Amino acid sequence: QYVRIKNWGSGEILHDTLHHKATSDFTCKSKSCLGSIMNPKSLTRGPRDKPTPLEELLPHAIEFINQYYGSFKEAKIEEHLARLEAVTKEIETTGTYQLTLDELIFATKMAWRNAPRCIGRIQWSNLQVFDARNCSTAQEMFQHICRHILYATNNGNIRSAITVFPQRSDGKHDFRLWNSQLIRYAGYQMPDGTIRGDAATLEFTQLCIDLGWKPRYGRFDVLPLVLQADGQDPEVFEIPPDLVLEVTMEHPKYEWFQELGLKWYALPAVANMLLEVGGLEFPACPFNGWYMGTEIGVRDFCDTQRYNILEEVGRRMGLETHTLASLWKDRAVTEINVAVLHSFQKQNVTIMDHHTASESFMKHMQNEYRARGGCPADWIWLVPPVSGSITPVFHQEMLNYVLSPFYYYQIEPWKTHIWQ
Amino acid sequence: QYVRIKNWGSGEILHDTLHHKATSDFTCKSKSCLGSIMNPKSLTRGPRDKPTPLEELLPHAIEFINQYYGSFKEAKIEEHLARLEAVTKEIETTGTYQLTLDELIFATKMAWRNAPRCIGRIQWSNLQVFDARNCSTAQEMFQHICRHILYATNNGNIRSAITVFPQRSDGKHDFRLWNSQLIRYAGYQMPDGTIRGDAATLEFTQLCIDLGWKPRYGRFDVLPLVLQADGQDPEVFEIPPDLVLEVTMEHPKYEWFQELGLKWYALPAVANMLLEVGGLEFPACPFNGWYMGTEIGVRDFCDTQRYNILEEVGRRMGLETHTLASLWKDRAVTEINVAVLHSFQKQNVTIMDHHTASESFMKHMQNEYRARGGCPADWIWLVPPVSGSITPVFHQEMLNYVLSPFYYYQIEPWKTHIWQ
Ligand code: HEM
Ligand code: HEM
Ligand SMILES: C[C@H](O)[C@H](O)[C@H]1CNC2=NC(N)=NC(=O)C2=N1
Ligand SMILES: C[C@H](O)[C@H](O)[C@H]1CNC2=NC(N)=NC(=O)C2=N1
Ligand SMILES: N=C(NO)NCCC[C@H](N)C(=O)O
Ligand SMILES: N=C(NO)NCCC[C@H](N)C(=O)O
Ligand SMILES: [Zn+2]
Repeated sequence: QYVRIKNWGSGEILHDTLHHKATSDFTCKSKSCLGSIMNPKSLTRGPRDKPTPLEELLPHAIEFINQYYGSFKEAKIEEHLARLEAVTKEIETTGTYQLTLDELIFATKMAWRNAPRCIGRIQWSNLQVFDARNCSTAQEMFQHICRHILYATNNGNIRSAITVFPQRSDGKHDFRLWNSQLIRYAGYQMPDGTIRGDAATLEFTQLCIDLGWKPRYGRFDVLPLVLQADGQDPEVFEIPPDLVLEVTMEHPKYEWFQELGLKWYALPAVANMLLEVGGLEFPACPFNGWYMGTEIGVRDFCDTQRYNILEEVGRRMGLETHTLASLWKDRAVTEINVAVLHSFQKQNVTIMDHHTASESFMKHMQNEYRARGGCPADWIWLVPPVSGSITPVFHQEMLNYVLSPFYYYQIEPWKTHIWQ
Repeated sequence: QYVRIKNWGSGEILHDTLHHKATSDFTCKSKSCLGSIMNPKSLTRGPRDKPTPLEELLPHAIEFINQYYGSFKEAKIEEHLARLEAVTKEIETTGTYQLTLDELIFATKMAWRNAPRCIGRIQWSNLQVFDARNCSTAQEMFQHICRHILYATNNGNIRSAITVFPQRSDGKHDFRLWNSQLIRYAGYQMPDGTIRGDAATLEFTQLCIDLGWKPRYGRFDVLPLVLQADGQDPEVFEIPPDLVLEVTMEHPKYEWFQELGLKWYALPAVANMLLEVGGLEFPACPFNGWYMGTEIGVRDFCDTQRYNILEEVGRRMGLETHTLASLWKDRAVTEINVAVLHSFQKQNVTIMDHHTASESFMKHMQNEYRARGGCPADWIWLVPPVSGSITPVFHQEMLNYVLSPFYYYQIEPWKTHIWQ
């Protein structure tokens, strides 16, 4: 009937009905839970060689139209009926169909609403949609991407936005951004055995090199857009520095902090995901909301596989660096987080601390259960990388499932690409 | 064939073969992940009215004996064969069977090894086993429990231990400890609308009252053992104060910290779980290892549903208590954690910080994959309530599954008890 969910903090109880509408199989099995897996197939939508089977497309298309029309307060029945007819007619005449701008907007918001790994979902109804469904060249993609970066940025006062490129036709003409995110730093395997910049973008930095990119050998070298249009070989495009807004890090107390020469871009823009809606798939639809301090302060700066600044941030604080039990890492990371927050707040760049975000998400959950009887949620991703139980989301039991529309991962393009 | 697992910190990859031996269905479904659920049925072993069906018992029994005998370096084949025969003969003659002390020891260690929610598992081969399988009265249980508390405590130098009471016969003669843990503080719904002590033990404190316990109305009132033997009504037994070792909290800097009048018992002893092994079940088998600072500092002291000391610990630190973004909670909790650590370390009471534990568990995982091709792990429980990504376990993908022997939860006794 429904799954009983409890919040161990408030004692409140919710009943999940929404999970019943879940698509197909998920990450876990009958005798195992694999909720810990980063990139499971259930969260991935791969390549294709042929168009989508009509028998599969049609039902999916009708389901979406019924969802879309059952959305407004006083349902426009005559239009609802008319759209169902027009979409079917389009499918049997063209082998596919086009969404109305309105439906796209609904789709991108609902897919965001359906992102189980996003804590910012209370903002789901505030999203700018850029319709680049008529794009055809790499140069045009690059232009659309620039307009996105410029709009989203809004000179620090971040605005959530997404740009949709042409939907996958037969799978051999896919528009793809080879970048992880719109703005990302390079990583170099320097001569002295070390690694400069962002070690996460190592393999991709080389790819950019092999494609003729000019390695600036540094720590914060904004990588170039690697765009593939209409299935052609990817073209390298350098991002105009004027567009890339960064925030130099400075502690409100430790004046020695800026001597680290640390900064980070103000724009969190996922670039390699796929939007699935009503049987259609858009393999190129970069999007962004705003940052949560912990992503930068904790993950980007402190991960062993990323910048790895903990060792020296502890030293410069005078902490017992060679004694784990002293909890130095705990003291450092906290200061790096207030620095990140402080910095953004000083330079007027929108940001959100993990505590405030968790509280708003909790309110979002409540609004959601009351509204549609559920909220797909991935606890492992929703709970901040620090201050776990200090956060309200930690004490909230949740169900994780894939609905539709949805935002899927994709197989890295260089692994499946055709080199002509 | 096997599930591929990766550690995003080191880049290392492991192959899980162990999950194939998993018992039955787990928490999650085919289209949903419920790994976030605290007390799912898959982790619970309920009551019974009749003995265990022979057809079920026998295979389980044989599987365990084969596991046990396939354990020593140079297998004692003749004895292996002989035990298989003797156990079958015992099952068909008595309707059940008894484990040898050796098998019990192996069973309790393996079950611990199989606890997916325990980060301390590198210590799995160091465990004292108290055989109280011949116990028959509530008074005898109480005595055994006292000997356990005394041994485990060892005057601060904690030793892992478990005491096994009589196995479930027909299910109407169960030995059960109604307490959550051996040592636990009372919670009172005081006159002025507040709540004193440990709010988690509220409903149970009243139960103790209804049974004639003398409410001492305080904050750290060690609750009484509520023991049910041979299926009879539970008898109240007050724990001898001399046995209950506590640690008064004091910060190595903030001398005003002890003015809070804070302390906590040094003995983490789970009292209400059930041991399942070779088809048998022991519904009474309290156990303990040692504490991880975060359990006390973060959960016990800082949870909204527990002590809830954050508000004033922040105040006394001078932090911006009415501004979430200031990250005060982060600064406070860290100090409470070093206090807890410091205190235990000063009073010579064994304890472990979350960073050191995570590193040892990681080593345990490695030893385990190489040894038996896997390690059941619940990421959601294994990752500390603070410092998530600062910890190595956060970056380690893991599989969660139920093996055998195992430690199961049970339905709270007062909900199913027969009152004669
Ligand atoms: C309004 C501000 C928003 C905030 C603060 C926010 C915050 C976050 C955070 C903390 C994550 C985790 C990132 C990581 O750990 O790598 C995340 C993930 C995600 N967010 Fe949001 N988000 C916001 C807006 C959006 C928007 C506009 C969309 C899409 C329309 C979105 C889609 C997603 C998706 C699909 C993921 C998963 C990414 C992945 O799996 O790698 N978010 N978001
Ligand atoms: C040697 C020191 C040990 C340490 C530091 C350790 C630590 C921990 C921690 C942090 C938890 C989580 C507790 C909570 O969040 O409520 C836990 C859970 C658990 N541990 Fe260990 N442990 C140790 C020894 C043992 C032993 C001796 C056993 C059993 C023989 C054991 C069995 C378990 C089980 C089954 C759980 C799950 C409890 C539950 O689900 O509520 N541990 N342990
Ligand atoms: C192994 C484990 O799945 C990864 O380390 C996780 C855990 N949870 C996470 N949560 C979030 N928000 N981002 C992550 O990258 C992330 N990675
Ligand atoms: C809702 C969620 O399952 C609970 O808040 C969790 C999460 N992880 C946890 N981890 C540990 N170690 N102990 C817990 O009680 C705990 N509870
Ligand atoms: N807040 C968002 N989206 O709105 N984050 C998207 C992923 C960004 C990534 N975690 C980073 O730190 O770069
Ligand atoms: N470390 C252990 N076991 O060895 N903990 C068991 C649970 C104790 C519980 N988390 C508490 O803080 O009281
Ligand atoms: Zn699962």
